[PDB]
Amino acid sequence: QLTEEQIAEFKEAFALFDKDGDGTITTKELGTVMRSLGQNPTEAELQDMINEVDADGNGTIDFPEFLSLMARKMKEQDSEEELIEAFKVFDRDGNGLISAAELRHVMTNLGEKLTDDEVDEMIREADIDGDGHINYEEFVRMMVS
Ligand SMILES: [Ca+2]
Ligand SMILES: [Ca+2]
Ligand SMILES: [Ca+2]
Ligand SMILES: [Ca+2]
Ligand SMILES: [Ca+2]
Repeated sequence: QLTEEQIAEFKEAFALFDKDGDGTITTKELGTVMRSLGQNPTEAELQDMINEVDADGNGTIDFPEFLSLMARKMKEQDSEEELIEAFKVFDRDGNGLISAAELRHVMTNLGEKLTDDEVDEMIREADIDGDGHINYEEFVRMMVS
């Protein structure tokens, strides 16, 4: 599951939030960290964040709860990573929109020599805002479906 070095790294991350070293992260402590990073959530917002991680409902996050998170977040991060990178490759000019011309060039590079009407159908299927291009959200929604 985890090496001793992985555990030590995630103990150091936990310690950032567990200000007082009691083995738990409270809403106040999460707020202190958030504030240090430029965001000033309310108590209600902090409670929602704790509730999302607090598997036993005792009101605080312990080390085991924080390991189970962080392994959920990191996997989400690695998926994300990928869809991203792909996307930036299809988006040949980097403007945040995959055009029909871009999609055609990268499909040819993937071995598929497509017509304009084939690529336009691919975009129409995925296009939500109707601009005839694919943005990242459209791209993700179509990949994960
Ligand atoms: Ca604490
Ligand atoms: Ca707020
Ligand atoms: Ca708990
Ligand atoms: Ca583009
Ligand atoms: Ca679009």
